[PDB]
Amino acid sequence: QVQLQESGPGLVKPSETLSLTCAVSGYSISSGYYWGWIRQPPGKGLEWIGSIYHSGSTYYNPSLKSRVTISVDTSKNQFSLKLSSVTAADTAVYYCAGLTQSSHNDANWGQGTLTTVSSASTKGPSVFPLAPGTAALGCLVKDYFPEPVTVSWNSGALTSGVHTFPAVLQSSGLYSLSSVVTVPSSSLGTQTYICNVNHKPSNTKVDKKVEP
Amino acid sequence: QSVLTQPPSVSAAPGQKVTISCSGSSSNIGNNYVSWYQQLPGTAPKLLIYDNNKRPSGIPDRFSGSKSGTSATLGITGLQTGDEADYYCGTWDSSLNPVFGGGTKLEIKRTVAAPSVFIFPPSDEQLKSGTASVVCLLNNFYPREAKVQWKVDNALQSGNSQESVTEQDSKDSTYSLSSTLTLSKADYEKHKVYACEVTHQGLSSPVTKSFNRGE
Ligand SMILES: *[P@@](=O)(O[C@H]1C[C@H]2CC[C@@H](C1)N2C)c1ccccc1
Ligand SMILES: [Cl-]
Repeated sequence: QVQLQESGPGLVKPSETLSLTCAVSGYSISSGYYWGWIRQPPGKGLEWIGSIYHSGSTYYNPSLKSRVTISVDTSKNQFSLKLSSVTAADTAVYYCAGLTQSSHNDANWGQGTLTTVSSASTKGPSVFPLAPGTAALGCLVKDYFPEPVTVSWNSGALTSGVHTFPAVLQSSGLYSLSSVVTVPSSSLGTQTYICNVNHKPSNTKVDKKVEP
Repeated sequence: QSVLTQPPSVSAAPGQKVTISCSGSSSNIGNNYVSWYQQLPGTAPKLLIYDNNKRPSGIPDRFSGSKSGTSATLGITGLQTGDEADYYCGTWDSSLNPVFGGGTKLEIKRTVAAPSVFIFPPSDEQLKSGTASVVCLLNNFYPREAKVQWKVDNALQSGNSQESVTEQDSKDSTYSLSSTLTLSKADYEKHKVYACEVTHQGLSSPVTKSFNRGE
């Protein structure tokens, strides 16, 4: 299929320049009708940033125009967004998207990448177990910054009964999140349960076994 | 971020219909085609309707749109638990730039379900690092309103916990909630009984789950 993939999430300091790329697979970037970016501040709606058309002409959101550059790199088959002089009001999930042919109805979207603009610094999490006819068990992913973390169970084999909660921002300025799952109590002695934690901003991956 | 106005939320039971309105002005909706998107939690928007009333391939005819004047409407019939999501309208403005509504969350109504409650002591691994987090989980309840009270040696805790709630479950329409009580290690070791007491419409009286440190 056509797939779009934004570069990874992280942190940008205020006044500095946010730089994102979107790798396109399954379609030649130079053939696309337009490529662009939209963002979504946390708990809010969508906001268009800008687009670049097949011609090379760009159109940007007038409120952002002085700070935005969108360009295409045909050797990498990717397009980019640079947003200069950022502030906390630029904190958002950024999506890349494109309409590959002008006759298409649906654009192809990326998955979104959260960029946090903050004077705080990147910190990886600690992962602690929440040890267990039904038993609950989980992982506590504590003391990380910025968002997000992802959590899977058993390398994606275990999905039923999993609940990964929104993170909370502690008074320390660091996030904490829990992920839990409910399983049969009989399985505790025979089935291994591992939570797979990824904090892309700090490049921290941990696979934590949770023992009864 | 938003330009067009949508209600914050709509709700109905499975099998029922909801409509979601999107109100604009003569220079956006009044002059331009409206599109609608569904955003399941943690995913990108997905097109439901374009050119006011057309469905792209893959979208079933339970979704429909229309436009009248400076307003548009999305209809969803035959509601399923999978339709729990945020919905957005979009159009172009007088400069032919894309603009969005602020989103409407769709909640699916279901029967009352009491939470199952679990408490987790701090791990030895965390206590070795100097801190103690006690976690209380309220699993798969409905409706969303729930109250957790922490007690430490019968002292009601106020202000030293934080909680969060899942989006509505895509299969059974329930919520789950996690609450963390944080103490220092030194404080955790001064007290014995840690308790989470839960009040919910599904419970005829509050449920308490507790443990004694080190027992
Ligand atoms: P939406 O993301 O646009 C879709 C549907 C139609 C119109 C452009 C392209 C992608 N398709 C050809 C949209 C439309 C208007 C405002 C905001 C979003
Ligand atoms: Cl689309």
